[PDB]
Amino acid sequence: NMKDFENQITELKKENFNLKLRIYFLEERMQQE
Amino acid sequence: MKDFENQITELKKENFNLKLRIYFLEERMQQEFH
Amino acid sequence: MSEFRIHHDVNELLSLLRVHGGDGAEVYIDLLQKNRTPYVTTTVSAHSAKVKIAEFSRTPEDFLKKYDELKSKNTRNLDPLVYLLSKLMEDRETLQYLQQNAKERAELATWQQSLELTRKMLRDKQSKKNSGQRLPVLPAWVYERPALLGDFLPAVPIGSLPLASQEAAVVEDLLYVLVGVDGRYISAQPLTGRQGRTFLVDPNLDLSIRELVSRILPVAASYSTVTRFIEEKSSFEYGQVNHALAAAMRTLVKEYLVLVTQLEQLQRQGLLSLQKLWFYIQPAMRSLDILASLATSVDKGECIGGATLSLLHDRSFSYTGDSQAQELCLHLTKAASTPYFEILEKWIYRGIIDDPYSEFMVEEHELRKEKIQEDYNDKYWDQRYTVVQRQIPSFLQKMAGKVLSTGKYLNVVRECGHDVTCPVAKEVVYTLKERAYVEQIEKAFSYASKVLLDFLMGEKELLAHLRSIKRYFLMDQGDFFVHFMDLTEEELKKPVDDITPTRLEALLELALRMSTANTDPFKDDLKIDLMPHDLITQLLRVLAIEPTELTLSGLEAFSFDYVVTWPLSLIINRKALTRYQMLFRHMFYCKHVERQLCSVWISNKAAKRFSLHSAKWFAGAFTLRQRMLNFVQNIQSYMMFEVMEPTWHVLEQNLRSASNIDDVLGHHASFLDNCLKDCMLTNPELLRVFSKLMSVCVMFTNCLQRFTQSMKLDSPQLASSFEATITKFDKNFSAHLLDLLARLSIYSTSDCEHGMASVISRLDFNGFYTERLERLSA
Amino acid sequence: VLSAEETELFELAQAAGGAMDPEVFKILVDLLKLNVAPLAVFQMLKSMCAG
Amino acid sequence: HDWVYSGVFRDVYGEFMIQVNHEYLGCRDKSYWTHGYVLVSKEVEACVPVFLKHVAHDVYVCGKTINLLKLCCPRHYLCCVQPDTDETAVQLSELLPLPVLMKHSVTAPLAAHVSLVNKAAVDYFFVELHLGAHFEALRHFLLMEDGEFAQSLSDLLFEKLGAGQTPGELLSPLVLNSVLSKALQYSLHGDTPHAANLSFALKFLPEAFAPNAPDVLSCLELRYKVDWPLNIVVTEGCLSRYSGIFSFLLQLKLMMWTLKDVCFHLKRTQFRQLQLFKHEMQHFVKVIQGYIANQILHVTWCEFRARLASVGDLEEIQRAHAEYLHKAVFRGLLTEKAAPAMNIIHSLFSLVLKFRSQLISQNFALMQQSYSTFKYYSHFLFKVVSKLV
Repeated sequence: NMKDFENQITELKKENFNLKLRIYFLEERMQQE
Repeated sequence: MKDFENQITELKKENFNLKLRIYFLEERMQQEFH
Repeated sequence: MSEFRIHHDVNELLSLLRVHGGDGAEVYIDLLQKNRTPYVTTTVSAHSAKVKIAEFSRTPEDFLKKYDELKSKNTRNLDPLVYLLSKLMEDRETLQYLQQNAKERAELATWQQSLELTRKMLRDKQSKKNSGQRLPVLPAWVYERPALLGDFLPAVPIGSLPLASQEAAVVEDLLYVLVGVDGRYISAQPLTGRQGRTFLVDPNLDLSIRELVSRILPVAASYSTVTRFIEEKSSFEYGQVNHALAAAMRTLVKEYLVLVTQLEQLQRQGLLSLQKLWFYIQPAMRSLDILASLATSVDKGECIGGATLSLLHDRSFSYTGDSQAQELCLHLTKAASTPYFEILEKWIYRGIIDDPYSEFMVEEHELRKEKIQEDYNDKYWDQRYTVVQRQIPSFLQKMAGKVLSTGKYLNVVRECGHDVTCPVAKEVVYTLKERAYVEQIEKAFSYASKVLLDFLMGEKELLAHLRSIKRYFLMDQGDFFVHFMDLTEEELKKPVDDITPTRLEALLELALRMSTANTDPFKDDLKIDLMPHDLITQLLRVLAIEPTELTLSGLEAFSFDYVVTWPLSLIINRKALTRYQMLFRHMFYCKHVERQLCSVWISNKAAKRFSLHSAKWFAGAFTLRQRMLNFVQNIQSYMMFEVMEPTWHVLEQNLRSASNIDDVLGHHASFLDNCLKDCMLTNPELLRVFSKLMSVCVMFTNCLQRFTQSMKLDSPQLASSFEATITKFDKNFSAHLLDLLARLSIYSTSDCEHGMASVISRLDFNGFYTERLERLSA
Repeated sequence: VLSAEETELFELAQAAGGAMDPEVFKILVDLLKLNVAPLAVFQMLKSMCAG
Repeated sequence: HDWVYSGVFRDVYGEFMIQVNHEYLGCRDKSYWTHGYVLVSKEVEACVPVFLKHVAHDVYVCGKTINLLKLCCPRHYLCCVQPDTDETAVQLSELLPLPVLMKHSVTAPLAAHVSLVNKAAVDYFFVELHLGAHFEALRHFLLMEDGEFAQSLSDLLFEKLGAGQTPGELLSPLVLNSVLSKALQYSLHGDTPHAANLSFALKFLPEAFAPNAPDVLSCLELRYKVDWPLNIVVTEGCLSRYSGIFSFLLQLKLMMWTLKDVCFHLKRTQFRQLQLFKHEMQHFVKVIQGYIANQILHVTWCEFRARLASVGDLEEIQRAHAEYLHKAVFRGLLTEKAAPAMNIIHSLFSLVLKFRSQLISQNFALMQQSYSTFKYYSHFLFKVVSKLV
């Protein structure tokens, strides 16, 4: 149905954001070091 | 329903790109920190 | 690998296969995470998988031999990998995609010597892992004396001596060889590396006599291997539990030697033939063959530590077919794990794992609780108590997490001043079932983790710290916040270098002393903090994750700071600290904006005492100030009662439902995640819109203050015009508010999120802006 | 990229047949050691690569 | 003590009728009870001696049942050198033949142990696994056990979706979830966890909401939740029957709420006998629903599901549960050959919905036609029932 897809979108927004944030934190650590 | 499925696929692609960059950054960290 | 290692590896494999569509790289990541056996233990069709692999293997015999060598080396996930490989070779599309992608990526781009080397490597590993911990050094003469080796030493012309006399000479020879002394006719000779002593028999003997002698001799060669193996494995660097295994092997060798002495006495009595001797030896011969097989399985890859304990459990399971083998496996597992399992019980019961052999399941690494307090990562949580899934037994593999958790909990209680030693800890001995050891470890964890939680709550006063944080960072004590605002009104508003941080600290201290926050026992623990960047700029940068041109002021940088002391420093991190500091800075900015609006309206009251017909320009300014103040007050009330308050209530309730460190962390994280989700801290455009609205309000207040100052003396862009500039600032602030409302409505429509609907209702209570929002939606 | 164990896993896969790129082989080894089903890993990899 | 008295199906050494399944055992279903002890030896001859025939094929199926029961009970006595011419055992299996004494002592004890293992597994699954709690809460919410919820719906809640707010609006997630929570709260019977767990599933998205034919509101489908691995005996038939029962209840509730809205619109301020026609139409539906479960069938259905779990294998327990569910559905005469009866009922319900709209407005002709068609279709259905049973 659509409820599973809506929950997937809500989780996936945070999933893409978290992957990007982890990449950004790794980039900041790499630039510092 | 289908629009939400397409959004799930797009978010899967977004996580794919971000986490592939994350794996590349882990490779860079293994090359630099060690 | 990393915390996002699943997604990282999934996307790396998707790019390696050059397949970002189809199912998707995140689809593969989700397939792996959702469809995932908790461990590589499920059984597979060994014969069927071997045939399937052999259909496309470069050498099926090589595949089988690789599996055997991997078993010797204690390689993990080999049979499951074989099943997956057979399935993938059946999957020609997946195999073809992987092969083409790999092509594209490539185009783009003696026994004594071995024993000495093994002892040296074990010593090297023990030195690298011991941090200078000294280990016993045996006199090298023991390993350097081949005459001291216990294996088989590693004749009359048989055509001339009588068959009976030749048989008697060979019997003495075999008694010597099986007792470690090369016989006259048959002598077991040196083994090249890990092997048994090779028996070479005189070729002129009687056919059947020599055949039966060799048939008995299989046990002799196996025992020559076992004695050499026991001497080699007796090195201390191989492991203390390895030392226990070597001692058990030596005791078994001693029992076999007693049997061989009985055999020599019977040879003195003359009560056998070669075949009868082999028949009598058959039981001990089978035991020695099994022991040699087990020793090969262990030492071929040097299974030591919990890898050797998992091998022992697997051996007990493989010996379940033969009851004597299963019972001996359980008993010897108990005997061997007594050192290792006692260390594991010490690790789980006392929070300290001691193994100079480095055979402890729960490990410890250098960590700083002060760093845990100041940095987002928990150094004490991760490095100071690590979990190594290489010294965890197979019977303890599932409970490795719980055992290491009990050890870390005991260590945390010790850092909390409670000497960690589990009173329900049990001596751990490996048997066919570690289920009882699992239950004991669970009780030890429920003791140690409870002790750490109790120390953090009572001894460390985590609840008191939470109350102080609510009073300072969230401004739960309004008197202290008002006093700080009053004292730092002219100090924080000064620039970064124009506002003395010492003056800021003094004003905050005066606010705490002269406010109701002095009632808090930890009210003095709060201090003034300066952000490295603007709060809105930081919010935008964090959302966009993957100061000469921006005005800097002490009011912008003003915030609360808190220091964490272990084990509370091991609990409080800098990610939550950064979120709380951002919230505090935002709250201070909102309070300053509300105070400015109230001050603007108060000076706007001069028209009430003045003639009402000489305030035409100020009427619009006063109306705009009142409207902005009312909208800000309604928004602030709604936000305070719905966003931050739900986070605090969730924190309190879930920590009340938290029993362990993990439960408390989950409670606090749920509260923090609810706060972050409800605060709309993901849109830099929203942060910019809020900053624009606050700037419009500030410009209107500045214009009104300039007009009031000019009127009192008579008795930039905002100050240039009285009412036209006020109208433009009101229009800009209303546009920013409408954009924020539209973004909130979109979020409510997409994410069931009622916060935007509540905000719209709060701003459109009287319908002054309800119609405007509805019209702007279209 | 591929560590000693990851390269060993890739060499084992090639000995059983098939070329696993050092990144792909390391990822497959990680997925197997990630407490996951090797058959599920194969299914996900097929859905990604073949699709 | 390893594979019967330890009920294991982990055989890769070609010596059992049981082959361990990496997926059937984990996904405890009919697939679990089928191939958890996959046919490593499809004939259990290669699995054991001829003296184990009492539970040989039983052992082959028992490995699979143990895999199905693994997610709740995998380990138990149920689930996962010869001498000289010593005449004792020689005569024991010779004077009385080997299989004779073997079946007398071992295979008889083997059958007793297998029966005890099956009974213990069934009792563990049926005692407090919340699987039957799933069915109870489905009958409480998917079938509205509390009359307060239905009354509140037909009085105030059945306003928007009863006629259809919009194809997109009536399918709003947050509004629908709030409505479900409010319907559960209005009744102190829809508070069951599976009452709120009644979820949304669909086959066709909303398309139209014209209140002329009986299409008032039939989009939402109630789907309660059960425990795992209670789905070992899960076949598609029982779930499909439950979903169909929920859909039929939803359609009947839509008709009743249309009638209630008609009455409310009439009372808010050429229409005679409308209430009489509504009662005449509703009498047979109420009779059928009571026959399905009112006070006696309300316990008979429970007793049938009380015997739903009495098998030594998950497939047979599934068959018993599905038979009880099918008998409950057949109580309402839900035969698939009754598609023409469905068409006749659809015409009657379209007329009923149109008459409800007309009565809400202020039809008299619709009511008279409803009474006449009620009599005529009653005669036709009596003839059909006489011809069928």
